[PDB]
Amino acid sequence: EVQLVESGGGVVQPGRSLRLSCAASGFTFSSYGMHWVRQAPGKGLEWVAVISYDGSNKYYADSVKGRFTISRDNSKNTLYLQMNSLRAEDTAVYYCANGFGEYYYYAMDVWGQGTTVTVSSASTKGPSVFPLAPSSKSTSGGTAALGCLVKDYFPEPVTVSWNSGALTSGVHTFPAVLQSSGLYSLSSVVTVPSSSLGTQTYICNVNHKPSNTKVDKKVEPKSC
Amino acid sequence: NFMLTQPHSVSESPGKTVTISCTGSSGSIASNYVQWYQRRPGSAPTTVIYEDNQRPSGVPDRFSASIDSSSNSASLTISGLKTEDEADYYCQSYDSSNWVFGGGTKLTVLQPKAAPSVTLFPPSSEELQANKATLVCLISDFYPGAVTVAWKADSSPVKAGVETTTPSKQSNNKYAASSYLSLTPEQWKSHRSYSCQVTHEGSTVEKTVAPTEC
Amino acid sequence: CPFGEVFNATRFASVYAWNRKRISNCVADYSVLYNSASFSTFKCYGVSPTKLNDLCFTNVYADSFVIRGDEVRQIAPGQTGKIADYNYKLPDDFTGCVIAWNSNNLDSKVGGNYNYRYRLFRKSNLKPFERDISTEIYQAGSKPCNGVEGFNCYFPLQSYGFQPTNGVGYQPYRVVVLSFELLHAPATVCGPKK
Repeated sequence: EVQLVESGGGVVQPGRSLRLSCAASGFTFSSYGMHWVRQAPGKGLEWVAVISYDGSNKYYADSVKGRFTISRDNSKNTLYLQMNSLRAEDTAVYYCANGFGEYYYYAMDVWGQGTTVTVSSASTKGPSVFPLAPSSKSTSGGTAALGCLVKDYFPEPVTVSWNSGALTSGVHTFPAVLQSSGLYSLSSVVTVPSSSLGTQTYICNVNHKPSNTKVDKKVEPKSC
Repeated sequence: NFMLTQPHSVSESPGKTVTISCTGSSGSIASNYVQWYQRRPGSAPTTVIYEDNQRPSGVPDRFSASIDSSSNSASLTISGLKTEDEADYYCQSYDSSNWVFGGGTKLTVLQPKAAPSVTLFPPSSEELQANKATLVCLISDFYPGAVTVAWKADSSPVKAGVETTTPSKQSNNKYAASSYLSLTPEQWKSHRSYSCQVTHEGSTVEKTVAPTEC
Repeated sequence: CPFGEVFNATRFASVYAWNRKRISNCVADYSVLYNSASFSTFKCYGVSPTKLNDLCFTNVYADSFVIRGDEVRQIAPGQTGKIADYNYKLPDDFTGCVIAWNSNNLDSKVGGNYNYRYRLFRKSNLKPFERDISTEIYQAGSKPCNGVEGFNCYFPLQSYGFQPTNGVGYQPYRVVVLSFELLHAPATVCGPKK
């Protein structure tokens, strides 16, 4: 019934703007209102702007107004949302939604596939692998925690495994965070008895074949 | 300023009464409408309830909600939970010139639910020269596999919280997630230690750890 | 479509003297209800606001008055109290919408307004479609009163204080109520219907 297709640019380098459009097809755009809302990763829906049927009402948040602008064009039967003065906190996924019913804008009805807009830079280099020293100190606890970690890697993912008969290793994904000291980190857990008190030494085998850049270092005991 | 506080999760025995609540304060919640939405994982949001009393076409008859004037809050109830009904639900409300979306109460229709465990070791001096700090709190084999970690260090929150996306590991179909952060050394040195509090279910037996540092 | 003329009235009457401006024989565009960003409350009882335009009313009404801010939530069917009985009683089958918006920065005075008065107490609920302009002297006891305060003689007229030191519940608010009736008569007012 309701089908929306969005076209435009994706990843954009800082310094230039991006043309974003939410074309309307299969429904009478000129009879229904349109809106643009932001869904930051992890967090819930956050209002940014609202445009009335005639466009005379444009409301924006107080702390971000002046730079962020909303727009629409009934004559062209298309949607435009011009973004001005994009910053490092503006990186998120965007969607275009039409209001529930006619002349009602207090609710959302239909969400398209959306478009991805990012304002950042890609370094895609530097393993910076530092060995994680084992530390158990089993005073009737029998707990051993160690793993292999890589920082600031791109592109994802990284193949890390125990490369033995057991295939139930507790691998983890990477946190792609771009705000508030977000540093990538990978970790894994292996269930072994208290035989890692310096008896068996584990070396994390990581070979970045596409880049031919590898970081390998010895494992040193704890200091206490 | 219009912040909201809701319980992380709610679960009751089968055959009991279950409802989804988004309780607001600092103003009547029945003054304006509340819109119910369903957000399936990987699917575009779709309205299932609007204006608290009407259902769109094709919505199952088991979906209903109303307003209880005794407490002045919006409650959404679904009878006869089924596998096909599993999704994410949030409340909705607009205040003057801006729209505020609540945290929402998660409804899931699922097996076992063993309590998780915490393993942590903060003498990781090897990574001290790379970044500030990183606490390790590995959680696995927990149902549901969607747990978020809330910490209030003494009386002030910590802004270093890091969350994974609890991905499903290969064909095991289980979940694996953890919460790391850059912690100030003053926090765990002035006090005796630092703990990792995990919110899984209503059954918490001890939640106590006995570390023996060098 | 002179709804804005009612909206921008310079002066407002007292709570006891709510004025009814009859609306009939005029095509209702209903464009004023869209800009709800400036309206504090927007709710309807006994009628679906979505189907307001698709259905035609034989006659329609609009009522405007000014009350305090905290009384918005008490305008609801099935509610009792002094405000719900001696001021305005809402029938359970009321069909209409209640709209109000902030007017404190325009309808509040530094020294306090002394223009909106009413009757604090009465023996029973007001009969339907009655204009409560009566200023009868309240006499709880059996001792007769000569119009002057004294032994069991309490003056029923009290004045409100609008001061900056007052709380949020003392703010003045603009209230406009719309009621649409469908009697045993053919419809006379229809929406634009696109």
